[PDB]
Amino acid sequence: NWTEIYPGVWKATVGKPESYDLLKAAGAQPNKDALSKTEKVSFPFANGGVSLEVSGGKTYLRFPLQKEEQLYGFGLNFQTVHQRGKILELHVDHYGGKDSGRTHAPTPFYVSSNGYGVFINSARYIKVWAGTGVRKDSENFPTPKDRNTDKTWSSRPYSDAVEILVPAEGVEVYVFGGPKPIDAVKRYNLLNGGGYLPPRWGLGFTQRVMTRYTDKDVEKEVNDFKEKGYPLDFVGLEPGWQSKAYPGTFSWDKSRYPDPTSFVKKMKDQGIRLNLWINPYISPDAPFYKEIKPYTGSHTVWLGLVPDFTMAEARKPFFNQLLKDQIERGVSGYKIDEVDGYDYYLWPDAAKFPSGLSAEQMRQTYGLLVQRYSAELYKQRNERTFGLVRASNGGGTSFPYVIYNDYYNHQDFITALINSGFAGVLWTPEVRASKSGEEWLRRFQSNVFSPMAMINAWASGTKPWSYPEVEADVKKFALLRMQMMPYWYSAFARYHFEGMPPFRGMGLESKEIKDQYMAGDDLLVAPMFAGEKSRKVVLPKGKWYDFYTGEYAGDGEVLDVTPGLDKIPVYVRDGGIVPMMPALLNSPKSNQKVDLEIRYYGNKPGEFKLYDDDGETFNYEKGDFSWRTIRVEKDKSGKVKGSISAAVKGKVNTVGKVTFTAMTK
Amino acid sequence: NWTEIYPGVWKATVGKPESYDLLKAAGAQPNKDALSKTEKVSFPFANGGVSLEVSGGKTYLRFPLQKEEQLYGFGLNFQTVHQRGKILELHVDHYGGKDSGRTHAPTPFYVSSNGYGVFINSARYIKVWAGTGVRKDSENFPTPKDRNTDKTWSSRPYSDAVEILVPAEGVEVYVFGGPKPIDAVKRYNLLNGGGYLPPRWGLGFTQRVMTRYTDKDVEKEVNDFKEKGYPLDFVGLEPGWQSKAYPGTFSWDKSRYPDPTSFVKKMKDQGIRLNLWINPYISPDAPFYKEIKPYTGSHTVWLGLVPDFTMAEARKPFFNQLLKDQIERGVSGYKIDEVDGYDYYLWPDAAKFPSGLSAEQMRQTYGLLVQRYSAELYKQRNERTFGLVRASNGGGTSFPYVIYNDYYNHQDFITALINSGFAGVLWTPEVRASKSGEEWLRRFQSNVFSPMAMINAWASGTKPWSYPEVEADVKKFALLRMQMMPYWYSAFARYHFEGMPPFRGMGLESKEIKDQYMAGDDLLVAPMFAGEKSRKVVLPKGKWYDFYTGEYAGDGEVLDVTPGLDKIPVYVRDGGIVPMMPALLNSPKSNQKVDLEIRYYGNKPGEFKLYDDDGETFNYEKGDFSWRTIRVEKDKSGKVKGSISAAVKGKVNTVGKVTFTAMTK
Ligand SMILES: OC[C@H]1O[C@@H](O)[C@H](O)[C@@H](O)[C@H]1O
Ligand SMILES: OC[C@H]1O[C@@H](O)[C@H](O)[C@@H](O)[C@H]1O
Repeated sequence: NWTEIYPGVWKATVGKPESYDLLKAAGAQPNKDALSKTEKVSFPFANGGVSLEVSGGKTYLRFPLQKEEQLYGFGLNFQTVHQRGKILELHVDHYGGKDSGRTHAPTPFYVSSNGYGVFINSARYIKVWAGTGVRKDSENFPTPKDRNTDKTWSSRPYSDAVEILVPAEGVEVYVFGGPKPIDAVKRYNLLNGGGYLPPRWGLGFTQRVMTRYTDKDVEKEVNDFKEKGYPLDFVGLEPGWQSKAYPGTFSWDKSRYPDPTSFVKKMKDQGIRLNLWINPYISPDAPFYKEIKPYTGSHTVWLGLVPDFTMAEARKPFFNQLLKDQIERGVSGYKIDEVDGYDYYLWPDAAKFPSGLSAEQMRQTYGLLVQRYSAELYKQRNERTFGLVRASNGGGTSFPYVIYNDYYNHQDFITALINSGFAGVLWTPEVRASKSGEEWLRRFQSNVFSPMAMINAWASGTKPWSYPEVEADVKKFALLRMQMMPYWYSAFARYHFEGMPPFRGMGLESKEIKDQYMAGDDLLVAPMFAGEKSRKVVLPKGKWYDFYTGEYAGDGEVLDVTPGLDKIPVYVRDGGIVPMMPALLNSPKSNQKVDLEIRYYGNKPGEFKLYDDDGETFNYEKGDFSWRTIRVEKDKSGKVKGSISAAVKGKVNTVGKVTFTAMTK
Repeated sequence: NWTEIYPGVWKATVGKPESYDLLKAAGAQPNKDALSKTEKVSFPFANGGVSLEVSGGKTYLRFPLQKEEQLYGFGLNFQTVHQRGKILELHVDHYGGKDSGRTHAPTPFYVSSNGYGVFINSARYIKVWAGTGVRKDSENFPTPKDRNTDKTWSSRPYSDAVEILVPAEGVEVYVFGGPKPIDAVKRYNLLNGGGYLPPRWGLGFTQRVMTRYTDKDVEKEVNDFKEKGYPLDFVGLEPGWQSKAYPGTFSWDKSRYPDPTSFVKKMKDQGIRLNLWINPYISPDAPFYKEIKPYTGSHTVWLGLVPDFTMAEARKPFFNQLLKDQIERGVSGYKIDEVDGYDYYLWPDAAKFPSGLSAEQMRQTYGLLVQRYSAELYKQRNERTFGLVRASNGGGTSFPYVIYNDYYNHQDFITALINSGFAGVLWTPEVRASKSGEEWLRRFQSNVFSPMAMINAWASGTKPWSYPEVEADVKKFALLRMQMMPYWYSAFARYHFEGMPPFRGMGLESKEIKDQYMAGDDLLVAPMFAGEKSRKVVLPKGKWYDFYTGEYAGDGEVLDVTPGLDKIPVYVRDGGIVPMMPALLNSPKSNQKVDLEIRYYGNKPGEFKLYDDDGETFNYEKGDFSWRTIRVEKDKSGKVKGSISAAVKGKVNTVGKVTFTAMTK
């Protein structure tokens, strides 16, 4: 039976579900308030064809499909966006070069073009046949043909269902109503708690430095950023901050970091936060080793113990060490590495954990656990965090982490960014190295139109200016990222409050689009790749305007575009609005007013909801935030006319002078 | 507890095993007689380290490894021979281009270089970590190192066990003693019933013809073989013999085969047997469709019903039709196609079968079932068969079928032939098409040193002579195949009686050898590949002689060989013997005496056991067979001296005049 638990959200419990699952692993709390405000809509499967069965130790699910229905999701795929006709086993792993279901966030959630979604709340590995099976008792069984004589004989005849096998005696399933595909995604995300509300400093630029950097090396890099006029909010430290790595001590190396408290404070006094690399695997020389040992798995990763983070006895020593030795010195956050795979690095499924949780369910949720309990340390102190994680899953929407990996195909990086929007996670196509200045700038351009603007120089030692043929353009895109901070922050506020993914695929207001994405509500981004002079851009219905010049670009048509090296193709919807702050080098503080230039595109009257609060604490949870409504139009003479709603009494107000600019002459 | 059930064979039952498994699926009967004659040997795991555990619904197995122990097996792999350090999920499938465990015969049997083997008797998909897991409580846990400072830090530290996960509440495990790796393989094979004893006609040449051939077309091809002087024993008919294919009617097409009884008889009267392509998927127009329908799975393959061959009610209509419409007309055997995969063609694991058998266990054993019940039809009539099958598994050693596939990488074809010897199945690297005459001859050369000498022209329409630059050499290798018939037949007799795989890897009397194999007891085959002028050949200790000239080649060393296009590198052990019959075009009948030239290589006194019987019935089961012992030496003057043991009273005797030839001048 399907219990309508929120508007457009239904829940069925099939058989006897396991006591551990994805939502429970994450400790994911629904945002009831936001959910209650969504439209009531009808059950998406109104005409039967749904079958939920327990048998032979497993749970068999079947959901119907109509002809010309297309599917999206099944997690963080890198080479496919359309999922109908695919066969997958959803299984946490480092991405392996093919979309098989093995990936960093193999979210068991899919979305239909008909405007609904389905989430399977199991922490097991899950098999999916997304319209490949052909059933003899199907209402749509194609007529059998003779391959010997009939030219129309087809190797892939019509399949009318999504079939899913969960290896357990039952499962919780959730179905999400529409009417549009994005509505289903938003409800799914809100069931997960909505997206995290990042700190403003998390949307600034981050530089990760080489593994071997000393505190002195870091101080110098910071000084070079300032001297050269490049923005920077947080520096990423790689494994050499620890006295041992692989496996880890979780303590500052005495030689590379003699005085941690002093170093963390100096960087902070200069506006620079720190984010620390960890993997969660415990060295014998870690100060809590003996205490944690009984609460660790049978198998090690890089010879380090694997904590069973489902046990308080493992959590307390691990997270206490992070709290006391780093967070309390001022460390802003973490990069939770290598909680994904490969199978030959992580523990095998044959491993045993002291809680009794299967190693399979541990593999599926390890990332979720480390995100969960690390984030909680920051929430307890009324401070936001923002960091990186190499694995996540269903249940992880609300965590303050962005996914990254060691793969590097640029096209595929963009495709993953698209799919991140169907998967309830954030993904950054990071910049590390490049053969050429061209590739370096192309990668930097797409990166600044993503959740996290980052160069990860852990091995490369690169900086934004390392490629001199393109350094001036790289600088421009770095400063653009800062200038766009109010646009991104408002987008992330929609992620938190309404569950709206800030980066997502097209047609989420015919053929597969793998290389364009929406970035916030107003911008269509169409990246260039190295070696290309031009590309096609498919524009949805409605008028679009050039992001740079403001000129009319097109409407419901395909463009051939030759942008030059200095531009990433970006197009703004009619009436679209991008609030721009000044090109600050550091994110603004909560007590700081910032002027805004409201760049308004096209001729349709536009409306933007600018989010404002202190940008660093959880005070917004008590209602200390505002949405400032901005409206812009051209008057009868063609001159820009704009308004902003008034600041609200008693609320934080960081909006300075506001000027309006009609970008379309 | 380990019950020693035969000499060098032990059985443990862990937990509660499933009532269906591989041995039961195959109906595999042990050859007690042959097994009782093997040496008693000690239990291979004498020092502990074995763990058999049931937990969380699954069976966890761990077997210890010593340092420098190497592993072989885990089924029919195409790119790897050494299996230590590999991670696999054993899963029946068409080979996918990588050794992941997905393959045609994913036999859950492995062999150690220390001289033992292990077989996991489950029809589930099975996970294997062959010395990749590193356990914290291991006796051999490497010392944790610091990757920040230590150059010796290793990403793959020492693992001391094979770990296997079976998804069931228990399992039967079998362990096989040594002392040598081949001894373990032989016992495994004998537990399965030994290899099938093929008919002599099955070791002749087979031509499969284009799908669209009519009976007239086949008659003509047969006449061309005879006219051109090429050998032929059986012709393969492809899907057009059926009135419908994909899915199938299992009845002769009225238009292409008007008079089946007459056609089958004409071909037979000319010495030519027929082997018929089937897949087991049922057309609505098949004459037994209505009867079988309730005993078929929920899902179809190419819109054909999938019989549950575990039910007598499915077996009877299916196999009765084959019996009455084909076997009783004289059809010699079948090619059981497309019982492997891919996942998007075969039924999904979510399918349901009317017997209640999981679709997983069905996938794992479907090939075994169709081999089993088809072979039985022939045994009931006291006639041997020999054919082809695209899937098999543990339990399938005794079946009269050779595996083939639609992959075509030549190197990998040879590697699969090597691995076939560790996997309890036969594999043929078939010939279909080639870009060049060179490739065509190279492929033909390796093929005639394999279980089945075959061109499969189902799509290509090729014949042995299709490439005129190499046609004379192709002919020579075809006639060689016939001349070598007594050598091959004796090798296959060892397969049946002693479990000795007729094709196998090296070191089965340091580094991985993927491109050489032993063919019978005496011949080391080292194939050339197209584009190569020369290759290395690693010779084991002991003297070796050139197969063609008889000259000394080497001893415990590596050769660089430039054979020419007209030769496949083959080397004969010291004292090795190849009995040669004449270059007949058709296999000899049971009532026929055949002269033999005994080609003796080197100088060590040699001994060969020539197997002899009627070559077509199961009378050998009643004791109507003989082993004729042949001994050859050079006398003090350097002249060949040979003997053959006397024919046995009352037994079939096909040996004619016997002459001896010392190949090494
Ligand atoms: O060794 C440090 C590196 O470790 C990798 O696992 C990670 O993906 C890299 O981004 C970097 O952190
Ligand atoms: O359609 C006929 C063909 O079918 C394939 O599945 C098979 O591998 C080929 O060898 C040939 O039999």
